[PDB]
This record gives sequence, structure tokens and C-alpha cells, in this order.
Amino acid sequence: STDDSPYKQAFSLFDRHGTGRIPKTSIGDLLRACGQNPTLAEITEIESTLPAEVDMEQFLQVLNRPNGFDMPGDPEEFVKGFQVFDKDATGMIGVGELRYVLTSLGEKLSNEEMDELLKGVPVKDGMVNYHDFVQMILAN
Repeated sequence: STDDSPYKQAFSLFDRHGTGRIPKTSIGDLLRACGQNPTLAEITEIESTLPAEVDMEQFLQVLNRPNGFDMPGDPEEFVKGFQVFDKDATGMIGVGELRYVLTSLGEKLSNEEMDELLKGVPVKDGMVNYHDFVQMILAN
């Protein structure tokens, strides 16, 4: 926790001054490593609230919005949760595992929402190869 290679160590890598602080330019590509890459307007907007120089504290403050890890919404967090019961997954996702992680996160799609999903799909464990869900979700 107090030695994040992709967050703490990586942060130091993008330190042009070497004083544990980084400007909007650095935060841009920095965020890319832990998600995506925004625009200068976005990073500058962040500086408008957090101290001019976005040091380990400033950056971590905005990142850890819900106070702490495993909650803000990290790409590796969601991947690890779904990967629990998805070693290979050759035509099946298994809602049971997806709900176990999401529901335990912050009362996401609990048994209720999943119950309706299982009723629609002619399966006995919400198995659809994680295609029909993402397909309809990205097709609007």
C-alpha cells in the first residue's frame, strides 16, 4: 500500500523537478498508466483545487476520492475481481462471481438485479461469455 509501483514509484518517474511534485503535463501521462490520458484543460482544472504542484499527496488526494484503495474505480481493481473465477472462460462468465465482487464493492447489481438478468437468459449461472452484456451496453 505504501509502495505502489504503478502509482508511487511511477509518480517519481514523471518528476521533472525531482522534488516529489508534478505539473499538469506530468499528471496527464501519469493518469494514462492508471487508466486513461485526459487533456491539459483537465489537469489544469485539478490544479485549480489542489496546490499548484501536484505532489504524492495532492495526486493521491484526487485519486483516492472515496478514501483508500479498492473503491475509487481502478482498471486493475475491476480486472482482478472478475478474474477471480475467470481463469480461461471459453464461452461463460458466471454472474455468480461478477456479482460477488461488484455487490461486495458497494452494493452494486446485487441478487435482485442479477435475479432479473438470470430470468431473461436461459441459463443456470448467468453464463453468456460476457458478450451479450457488454454488446448491448456499448450498443446504444
